Formats: sequence, C-alpha cells, structure tokens
Amino acid sequence: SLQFIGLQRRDVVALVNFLRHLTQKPDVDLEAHPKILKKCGEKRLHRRTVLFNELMLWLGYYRELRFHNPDLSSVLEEFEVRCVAVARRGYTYPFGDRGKARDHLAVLDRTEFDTDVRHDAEIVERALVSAVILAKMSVRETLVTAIGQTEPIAFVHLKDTEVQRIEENLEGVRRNMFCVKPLDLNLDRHANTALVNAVNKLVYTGRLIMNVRRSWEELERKCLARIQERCKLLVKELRMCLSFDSNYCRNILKHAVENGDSADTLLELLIEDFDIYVDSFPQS
Amino acid sequence: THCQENSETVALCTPRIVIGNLPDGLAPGPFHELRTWEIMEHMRLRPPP
Amino acid sequence: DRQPLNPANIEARHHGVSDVPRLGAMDADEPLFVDDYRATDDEWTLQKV
Amino acid sequence: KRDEKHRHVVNVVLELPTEISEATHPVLATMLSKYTRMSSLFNDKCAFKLDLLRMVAVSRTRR
Repeated sequence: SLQFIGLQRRDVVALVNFLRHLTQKPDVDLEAHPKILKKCGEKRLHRRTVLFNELMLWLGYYRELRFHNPDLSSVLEEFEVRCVAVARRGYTYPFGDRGKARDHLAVLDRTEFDTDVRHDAEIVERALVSAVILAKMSVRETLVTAIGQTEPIAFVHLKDTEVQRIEENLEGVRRNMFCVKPLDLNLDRHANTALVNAVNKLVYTGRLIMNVRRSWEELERKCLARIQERCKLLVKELRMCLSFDSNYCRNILKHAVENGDSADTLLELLIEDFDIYVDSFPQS
Repeated sequence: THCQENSETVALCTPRIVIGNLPDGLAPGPFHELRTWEIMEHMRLRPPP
Repeated sequence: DRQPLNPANIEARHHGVSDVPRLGAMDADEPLFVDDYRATDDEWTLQKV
Repeated sequence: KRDEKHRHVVNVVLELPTEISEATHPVLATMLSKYTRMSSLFNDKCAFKLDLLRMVAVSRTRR
C-alpha cells in the first residue's frame, strides 16, 4: 500500500480510494482529474516531499491501471469469427477481376491473433484495410491507386446517423477503456449486400479493438514519462546532501522505470524499506 | 527524377550546379583526385606546401 | 540452468540498496541477477570486435 | 525482547567485535531493524556480513 509523507489521513484515504475506484471513473486520465494531483501537497509541503508524494501517486496509478489492463478475448474471438464470415462471403461474390479479390481474400484468411497485446492492433489494422478494399470493390466504387497511399478505415454505405452513433460510442471507449460497449448491432438487412454488412460489422469490431489498445498505450507511456521525470527531479534534489538516508534513497531511485515490471520493482523497493530514508524528507 | 505531388507522380528536372554531382559511376572519386592534382600542377603547387 | 530464461526468471540488482536475499543466492543458478542497463547495438558489436 | 533479537543478529550472525555495537555504530543501528526481520538466511552469515560492508560503503560514498 502507498505510503505518502506529510498528508493528512483524510487526504491519503481519499487518494487511495480514488485509485481504488479508477475503473468506475469516466475520463480516466489523471491529467483530467486535477482534484487528485494537488492532493499530493502542492504549496503545502516542501519540494522534496511533494515530489515524493506525486511520484508515489503516479506509480500507484500505473500499477492499478496495469491491473485493470483489459482482456479482449471475447471481442478478439468475435473479430476472428467476423473475419471468417467476411472471407466466406467474399469468395462467392462475382468480382469482375478476381485476382486482386483473391489476394485480399488470402490476407483476410491468414489473420490470426498471436496472444500478445501489442501485435493484435496492427494485425487488425491490416485485416481491416483488406476488408474495406474488398467492400469498396463490391459496390464498384473508386479506390486509392496513388502510390504510398492506403485505403482509409471507413464504413461502406452506412447511414449518417449510424456512423455518428458508432463514432460517439468509440469515443466513449476512448474516454474509459474498461467499460466495453460493443453493442452496435443495428444493421438492417434490406439495404446493402451481405458482404458490405459483414465488412461493416468487422470494421466496427476492429476499430473498437484498435481504439482500446491505442488508449491503453498512450496512458502507459504518459505514466512512464511522468514517473521518469519525477525520479530525475527527486534524484537531482537528494544529491545535494551526502548522508546514509539520502544516498539510500538516491540508490533506490537510480533504477530505470521505463517498463511496467521495473515500475513494480521500484514501487515495492520504495515501500519495503521506507523507514530507512524517510528522515531525509522534511515533514514540517 | 520521378516524384510525388499531392497523390500524383510528377517529373522533376534540376541542374547539376557543380561537377561533383555526377555519379560515382560516371565520374569516380579517383578521377576527381587526379583532376585536382592536375589543377595543382597548373598552379605550380604540384609539390604542395 | 536448464530451460530458456523467461522474463520473470531475470531479476534486477539493487546497487546501494540492502540486498541480503541476492547475496545469499550468489551461488544459485536460475534467477540470473542482472543490471537494469542493456547494451546498445553498436557497443555490442564493439564488444565482439 | 528486541534487545535479544538484535544481540543475536550482532553476535551470532555478524560476529561483530565487542568494540562495535548497535548503540555506537549508527549504520548498524538502522540496518538492525531490517536484518531482524529476515529470520531465515541466518545460517549463511557471509551474506549479512557483505551487506553490512556495502551499507557502510553507501554511507561513506561522497557522490
């Protein structure tokens, strides 16, 4: 459990409870919650102590966020089965020039998840590029031939209101990536060919996966940058005094914190022998 | 050269302002060195300072 | 020791921090205590040279 | 007895001479709390001895 310096018990417990409630919190970024950042001791405490408190807050927030790191196995299975559906529908379609059609159907056939978080967003992007090209071929519409360009990841022949609703839902997932709402099933069968319906469902699921992975990575890198900055500043400040407690604290902060595992080890080291270096931090 | 301009390919032609810009295949490095030796000899700097 | 090292066999050295657990495990085989730094590619080639 | 546990560590584990004690030596005084918690690992004494060496080293480093 986190161990701040100089904070009144009410402030510590409300801060801990906010880190506990993180999933329920819409707009889940600390940068969007200045209610929490000044709780560290802004202008109330000394420089070293407020730096230490803010590093503790960022590190604990990173740990809880990494705990809630979303499992997408359900939507990954849905994506794979939808991709199989799109490939199945695509092979029967009477494309005029079957060569490019079968190339894009092959790349749509091959896509499989390799059980690693980072790879799946990029493989999903490739699969959606192929499927959108295939759907645009089916409706005999133009497509990007300029070299260096690539077909955008866009819905084919969906109505304005449904694209608007889907993009607002995706933005809601962007705000809070823990409450998954894949509920956009509203695709009536009278309009559009079956292939375009399948492609629209597939592109929706793929875009949901990509958005959630992108938001996760951006928050992860923000946390790593902030904790690295805090470690740098606090080491620079502790360097000025050569005592056992000060040297011990500098040695603890000396670790690189550019990985989630390294953040865990730094946090656990700071916690376990907190009572050695505490006297270096003034508590007024 | 052939180049890209707002999603089109276009042709671009510009002058080689100096002799150095000829390719190493068509005017290699050793040729430039020997030409410099010739210039130095013309200036009477063949054994240089 | 026997199996390829997973990223959770490898553990970091705590320089300047009290490190009795690692000091007991000096003759151990599996955890392979390592520094946090990793050698860059260029200095890796220099080491090999 | 905290005194008994600290005495056990200092004499049995650390074999420290009677010249040097927890009350006198300050780095020892701060490390004894952490060393008492490790009830095991007591049979291997060179681990604790080396740790005390490097703790006074980190105390004395002017950098």
